[PDB]
Amino acid sequence: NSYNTTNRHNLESLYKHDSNLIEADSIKNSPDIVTSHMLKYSVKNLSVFFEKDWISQEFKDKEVDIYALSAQERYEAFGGITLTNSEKKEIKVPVNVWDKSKQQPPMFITVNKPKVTAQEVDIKVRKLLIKKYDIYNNREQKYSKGTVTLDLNSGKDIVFDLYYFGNGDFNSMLKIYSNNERIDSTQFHVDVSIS
Repeated sequence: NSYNTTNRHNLESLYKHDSNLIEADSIKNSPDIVTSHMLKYSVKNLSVFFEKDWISQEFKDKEVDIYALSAQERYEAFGGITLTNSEKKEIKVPVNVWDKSKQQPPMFITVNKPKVTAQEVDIKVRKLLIKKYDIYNNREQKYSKGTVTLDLNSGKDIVFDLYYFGNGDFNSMLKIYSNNERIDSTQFHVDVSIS
């Protein structure tokens, strides 16, 4: 179940420690020989994998911003790439937490990219829930069910299960971001439900 101590401990470690996070700005890829589903960066060697073959052609040789979680293979990330942008103006994405039926005070996370990946949003939200609610705690294990829903104004929701452990490995838990899906920073808000 979602009470498996190791999976809760791994899922937490991945999202809790910044040592697992790769955040680089205005970086360009290495002119190496790669497949149709990847790109290589020098941030440590990074293999950024994408779901479809056309997603990489978009960033090839262009300066991009990276914000993705990684796992030692040296390292491999899934998506987390957006073309660089000068407009680094702060944006407060509204986060609405429902802690055990109870509505909580208005909370926010910040992004300074006009377009941010679904992954960057998820990561920042989980760091928030880990710190305030300690949703992956293995001592008391008060939480075991939860979701992170990005409610877009375009009539579409992007949901993340807070307790998806994949097959147990970091790459399995991160492959969910392979779509390198992006969204307009001021055109959505976040709804979190933890119980």
